[PDB]
Amino acid sequence: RPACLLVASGAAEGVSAQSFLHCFTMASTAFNLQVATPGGKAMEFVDVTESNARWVQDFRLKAYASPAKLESIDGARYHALLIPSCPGALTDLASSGSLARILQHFHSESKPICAVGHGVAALCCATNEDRSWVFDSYSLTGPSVCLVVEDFVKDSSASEPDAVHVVLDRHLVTGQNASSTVPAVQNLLFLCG
Repeated sequence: RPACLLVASGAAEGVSAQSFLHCFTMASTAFNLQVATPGGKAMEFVDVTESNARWVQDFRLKAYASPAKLESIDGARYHALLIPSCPGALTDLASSGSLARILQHFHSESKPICAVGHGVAALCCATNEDRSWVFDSYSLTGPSVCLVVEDFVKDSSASEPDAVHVVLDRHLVTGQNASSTVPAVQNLLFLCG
């Protein structure tokens, strides 16, 4: 089993609960999984409901519910990176210089990156020295429905609001929205097979 880095938000209404549930359970079946967030701050679950409540009540009680400090992580230790749909991504992650260094590693070694829905915003942090995005020539999907970054969701793609829409370009896999979480990471799992 290889290792996979699951980065999420620590921010206020940060991470979508169903997206995360699928990322964690699905990726844990194939990887030694490691949750990481800025500052190591515990995640705040949006969209918690009667269907997933038991699971998150159990998750909060598990030893690895505590994230590692994203700033303290060596990107080289992991073969895959997975960002669930995280509404808080745009305060936490889309401005994280730590994530931009880990992403620059992953893109340089062409390692599998998977980002779903709002988590796709987290990819805007990866500015090269020339202030260009490292995912210049890449084609991606993500939410336009919802702000420090507006130009990169604009010019550097979208289908329908709640429909599963997943795009695989080389080694970058993007889900457009929370709904697309399950096929997205299955593509991730396909890349690592």
